[PDB]
Amino acid sequence: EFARPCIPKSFGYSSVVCVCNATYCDSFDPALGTFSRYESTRSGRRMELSMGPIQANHTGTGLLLTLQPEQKFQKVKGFGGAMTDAAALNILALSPPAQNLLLKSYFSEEGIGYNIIRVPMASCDFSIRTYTYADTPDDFQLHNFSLPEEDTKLKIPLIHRALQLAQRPVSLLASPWTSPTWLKTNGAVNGKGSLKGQPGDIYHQTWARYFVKFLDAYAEHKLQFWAVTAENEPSAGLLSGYPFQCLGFTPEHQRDFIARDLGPTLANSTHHNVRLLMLDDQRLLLPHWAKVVLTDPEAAKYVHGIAVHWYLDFLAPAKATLGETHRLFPNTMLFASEACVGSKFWEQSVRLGSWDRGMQYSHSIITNLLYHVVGWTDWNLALNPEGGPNWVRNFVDSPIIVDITKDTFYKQPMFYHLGHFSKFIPEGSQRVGLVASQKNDLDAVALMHPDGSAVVVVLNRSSKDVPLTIKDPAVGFLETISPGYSIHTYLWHRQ
Ligand SMILES: *[C@@H]1O[C@H](CO)[C@@H](O[C@@H]2O[C@H](CO)[C@@H](O[C@@H]3O[C@H](CO)[C@@H](O)[C@H](O)[C@@H]3O)[C@H](O)[C@H]2NC(C)=O)[C@H](O[C@@H]2O[C@@H](C)[C@@H](O)[C@@H](O)[C@@H]2O)[C@H]1NC(C)=O
Ligand SMILES: CCCCN1C[C@H](O)[C@@H](O)[C@H](O)[C@H]1CO
Repeated sequence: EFARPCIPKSFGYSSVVCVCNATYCDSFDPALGTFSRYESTRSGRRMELSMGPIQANHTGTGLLLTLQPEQKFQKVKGFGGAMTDAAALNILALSPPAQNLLLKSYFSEEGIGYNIIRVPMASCDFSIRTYTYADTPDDFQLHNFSLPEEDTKLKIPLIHRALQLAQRPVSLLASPWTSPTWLKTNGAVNGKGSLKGQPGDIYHQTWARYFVKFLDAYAEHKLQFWAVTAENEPSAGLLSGYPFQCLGFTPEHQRDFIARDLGPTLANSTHHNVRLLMLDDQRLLLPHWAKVVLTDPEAAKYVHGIAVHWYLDFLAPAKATLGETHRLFPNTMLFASEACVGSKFWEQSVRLGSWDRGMQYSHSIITNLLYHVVGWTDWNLALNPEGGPNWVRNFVDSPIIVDITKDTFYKQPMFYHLGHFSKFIPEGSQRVGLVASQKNDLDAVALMHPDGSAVVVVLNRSSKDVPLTIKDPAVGFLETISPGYSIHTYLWHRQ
């Protein structure tokens, strides 16, 4: 519609947030052989558009990044975030006009064109109430399964509004944290405990049927799922005292649950097209978890992909984990399903305007893309200034922070860093080769849109400006510069 600049505000951190309210939010409005550049900087530029010429020749010894359009890697599924109870409550705390600008920021082409929404199956830490959908004890046939108001009045109507705003088809992803407690060895939503008994038994068939019941219930409200994960962070339920909703699975337990219960139960339902993602956990668990599950032909036939979380990335070099998994199982897509900053005990939950947190998002996304990952999903879409609500006070940060007392929301550097990918990398884009002429400190990734046009994202996490050239053998050269602490997305038609 109308380009509207960022209203910047400092809270004493490395960069600014962009301030939006009931009546204002920043928003957005290429001939060959010109390119488009979108730039965001620590100094305060927010996805600003500029253009350049593509030259026929280049001479120099500076950094050159050469597109290898014939070297084809993964297709992109997409980008988005999570509609938790906390996110829904924060969004709905705004006046309806401000709610609409927040939703448009994320889901509109006038915003950043999210096409993924992760939906918890009942309560997680980012809930104010602890509940499942089948809390009546020993209800093995699930006669009393139902969605409560957290879904029917809060999450579902918000998801519908997001879908209405989006011009791209939106894919929903569901993940459970805990089963009903009466299905669990420890009889509690949290702590160390798994499903009682063994895969193939009444407890496991009931838990498998719960997934179908969830999907049935959402489909009654006219929402269809792209995928479900087999459990959020199954490793969590293996840990003594784990503080909030979880459900423990070893990789063998998960393998046999998928083979015997979950896979066949979904396959025999009207939801047989919904994809099943395994793991949904820290990538250090790869490739071991992939080997355990995927080398059993009975489990493998049901698994579409492997979902990863980013929290222990420091213990898990991408080559040894993502790269090795891809090498062994290249037909089982890798998908980043949850990330947030501010979650470590020593970290401040919310740092309004943190450029570092921004760069953390984009560095992870680029690294993921360079190691075959097909999409990347943020955690809570919005939180309050404390990084909540959260029933166990496990507060964290969010690209959007809602200030209820001011009917205001703040878009953080994380929002724009994610936007440098989500806005410009449609579903069906394919990552292609990009080689550097010399060692450098930049993170860079090249992809091709479904129509054959090019997209390159370049992140400079250093304080030093790096002039550089991008070579496309089809079109020519783009002479540019990557300022210290910047992120650029470059777009051009190749035909
Ligand atoms: C919602 O957010 C928008 C953008 O921040 C607010 O509109 C803007 O309000 C500013 C007032 O703080 C306007 O600026 C002033 O300009 C004069 C010169 O013409 C200066 O002398 C002065 O120092 C200010 O800088 C600003 O122009 C305005 N609009 C835009 C599009 O930038 C909005 O504030 C509300 O609306 C405006 C138009 C005024 O009526 C304000 O009094 C009013 O608070 C924010 N909404 C709310 C309710 O906070
Ligand atoms: C190892 C750190 C995991 C971080 N958590 C993952 C879990 O899925 C979410 O429910 C949490 O909110 C998140 C942050 O503590």
